[PDB]
Amino acid sequence: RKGYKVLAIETSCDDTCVSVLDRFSKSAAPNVLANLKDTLDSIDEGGIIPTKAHIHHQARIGPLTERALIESNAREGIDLICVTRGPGMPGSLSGGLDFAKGLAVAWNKPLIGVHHMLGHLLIPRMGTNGKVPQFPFVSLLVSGGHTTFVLSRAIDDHEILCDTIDIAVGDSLDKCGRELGFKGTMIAREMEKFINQDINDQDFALKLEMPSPLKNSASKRNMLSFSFSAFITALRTNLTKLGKTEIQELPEREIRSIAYQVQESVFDHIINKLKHVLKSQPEKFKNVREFVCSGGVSSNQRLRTKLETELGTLNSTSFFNFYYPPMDLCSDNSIMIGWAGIEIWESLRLVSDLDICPIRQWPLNDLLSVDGWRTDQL
Amino acid sequence: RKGYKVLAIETSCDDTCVSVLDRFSKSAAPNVLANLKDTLDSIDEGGIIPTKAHIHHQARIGPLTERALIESNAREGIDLICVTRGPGMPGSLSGGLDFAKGLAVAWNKPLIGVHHMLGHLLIPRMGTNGKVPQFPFVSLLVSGGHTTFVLSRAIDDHEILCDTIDIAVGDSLDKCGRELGFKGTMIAREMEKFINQDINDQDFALKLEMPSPLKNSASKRNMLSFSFSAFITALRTNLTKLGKTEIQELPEREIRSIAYQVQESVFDHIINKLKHVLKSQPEKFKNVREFVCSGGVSSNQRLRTKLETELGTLNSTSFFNFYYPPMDLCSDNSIMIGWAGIEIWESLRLVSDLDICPIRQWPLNDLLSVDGWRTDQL
RNA sequence: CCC
Ligand SMILES: Nc1ncnc2c1ncn2[C@@H]1O[C@H](COP(=O)(O)OP(=O)(O)OP(=O)(O)O)[C@@H](O)[C@H]1O
Ligand SMILES: Nc1ncnc2c1ncn2[C@@H]1O[C@H](COP(=O)(O)O)[C@@H](O)[C@H]1O
Ligand SMILES: Nc1ncnc2c1ncn2[C@@H]1O[C@H](COP(=O)(O)O)[C@@H](O)[C@H]1O
Ligand SMILES: [Zn+2]
Ligand SMILES: [Zn+2]
Repeated sequence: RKGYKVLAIETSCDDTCVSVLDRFSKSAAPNVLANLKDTLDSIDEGGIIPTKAHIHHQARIGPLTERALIESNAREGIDLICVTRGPGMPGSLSGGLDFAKGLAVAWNKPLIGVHHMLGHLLIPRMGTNGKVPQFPFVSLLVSGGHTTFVLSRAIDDHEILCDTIDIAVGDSLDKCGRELGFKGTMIAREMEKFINQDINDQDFALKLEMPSPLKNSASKRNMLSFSFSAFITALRTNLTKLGKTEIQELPEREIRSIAYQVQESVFDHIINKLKHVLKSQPEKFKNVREFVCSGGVSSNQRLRTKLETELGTLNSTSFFNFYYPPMDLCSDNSIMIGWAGIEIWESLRLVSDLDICPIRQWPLNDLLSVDGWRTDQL
Repeated sequence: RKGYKVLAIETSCDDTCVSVLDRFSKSAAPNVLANLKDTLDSIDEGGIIPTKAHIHHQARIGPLTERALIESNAREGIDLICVTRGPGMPGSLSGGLDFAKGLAVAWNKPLIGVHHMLGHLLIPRMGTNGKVPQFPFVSLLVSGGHTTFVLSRAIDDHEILCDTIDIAVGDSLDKCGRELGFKGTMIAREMEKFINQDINDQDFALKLEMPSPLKNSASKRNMLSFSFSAFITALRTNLTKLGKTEIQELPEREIRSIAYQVQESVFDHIINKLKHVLKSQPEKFKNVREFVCSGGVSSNQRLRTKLETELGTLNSTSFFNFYYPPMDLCSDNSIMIGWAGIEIWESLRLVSDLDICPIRQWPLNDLLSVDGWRTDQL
């Protein structure tokens, strides 16, 4: 008696995700037997057929777990089912959840309904079986669909510090990018490359005016907040001063200058609120030597540099160990959910009840405040 | 020789229903091992306030099927999953459907996504194992949720002859009962007793002015139609003309006397259109020698006999042998789903693909049009 | 609010 396998389902987002983990030693990272992600945008490019997310998951979760089980050769083998319970569109959630319930009942095996974000949080620990980073740590999630700063004290205890009020970073970046006629799968990945290439070049006379909501450095309300929806409007009007119309016949020298400044400012804003948080509550961060930057936009170098430079020498004699997962794990996927559930199962010895329905809005601090949880055995 | 068991799921109504069937022999009727129904009420008024039916289904399917699998003694025994694909609310539907698919992937067994009404039509064939009634036959579906007349030429070939354009006879005999001073599970069944207990003792001088959906003249739907939502009103307008709440404090002789007439005038309307359709389309019925009347309200004895007598009018295109299934089969349940699945699997050698999604509104004629179906090896 |  040693080793268990885990079937993990993620459906909070646009992409249906299924994975299988062989948790062969409680001493070692699990091995990934199967990792399937069938996206809403992957049936569109070579598709021109636009589907609705809850229907996408409904249609793809069956064949996907079927494929996964075959690839993994593990149908008669799963021990735990983990599944994203919230937060998200409760249609898209019920897709995965009600299905995951099917597996569990059919197999007579435990189900864990997991916090989407706890996945993002806990993923950079899978690599080392939860030795790095050790709690407490802080984690900046920066995806197309979240932008949040989170102190994590224990597995059963997490506090959101700073959080967006409008859209997420990647969204607004992608949006700015698309207004400059980028089209790609990841619009802002493309726009970094663009800036990267011809640096000592771009019209240094172009100095557009972008904001960075520093009011929280004066009129402080109730919680601290990121905010990105202001950027695309600020771009448009700066265009509407100097050639919005020129959209097209600007040089492949200038367009690469609107880019770097749009990026710089929006990364300035994050750094601004990050600064304003650590400054104001040194007590909480006293005890933490590690900083995670997971999510999509983790993989930006300009950001990574700013983070390492403009923070990790401001908390006095407590540099930060920055850890950046592979964006192999940073995008939504069902692996994080699997890992997160191994951590719950092992460390709390909790599972979910079969009556758990989805949770539209699920504050991370309410992780175990909600019903569903029961102790496993002892 | 070999037999097989079926797990069948019905999640289209308000009630969460699951069944296991032993299809032990292809020359016998199958037996039921397990049949449960978690009615929406039992987790509302005795819990908190009124709960949405999709969350009901989501909350109850899993515990419910676990139990049924325990009772049936067959968690490892199921060879086929039958579940209601449509028609209804896609949130309700998809609770059971997404779940059902989970069972199917985990046990690696076929799924059949079943049409609710196919359920009701076929169920009388269950007991005789497909011999009685023989195709063609017509069926009259009179539940709290349907009032519909149907010709059935083959498993895969059903044609709706007349259908309600508003509420169903049940919903209508219920509100009428509610207004006469009744409550309960079957508000209208009760109304039957009140007049039954003392069939003679009723003020034979209380004649009431109820209508019969006044449209034998001014309407251009290509198709014949029932309607009931007038009767509640007619009754009210009438109870004005000769004493409001009098009902509540009238003799045994009067509460009944009007109830008999309301119950008459509704059945009258039903026999009326039933007659229209038998008259309009004579040779549609050429070889029909069987009339099934099923659904909640089919248990009523004035109906049963109005049917028997008033389409013995002049026995013409056919002389009908009536069949009235029990109420434990007529009211929504998962057994009829399971049976429909048997029929489909065995006769048509068909199953559903795991990509099947709900269908909100599913024409019975389109039973096999829609996507999903796939041949075993006919 | 809600499939
Ligand atoms: N006005 C409408 N426009 C588009 N779809 C509609 C409309 N009214 C009803 N629908 C139907 O309802 C569903 C779409 O709406 P719904 O909000 O339930 O889906 P969604 O946008 O993907 O949300 P969620 O993912 O949270 O369930 C589909 O099943 C669709 O057929
Ligand atoms: N180098 C990069 N610069 C800017 N955005 C990026 C980069 N790499 C990835 N992204 C963004 O990452 C997001 C992916 O979100 P998710 O799939 O949730 O990680 C997309 O919106 C991308 O535009
Ligand atoms: N003996 C009866 N006479 C008239 N209506 C009935 C009788 N029994 C049950 N019903 C009705 O059955 C309906 C519910 O539909 P069903 O889904 O078939 O149970 C309710 O409207 C009841 O009032
Ligand atoms: Zn995410
Ligand atoms: Zn029904």
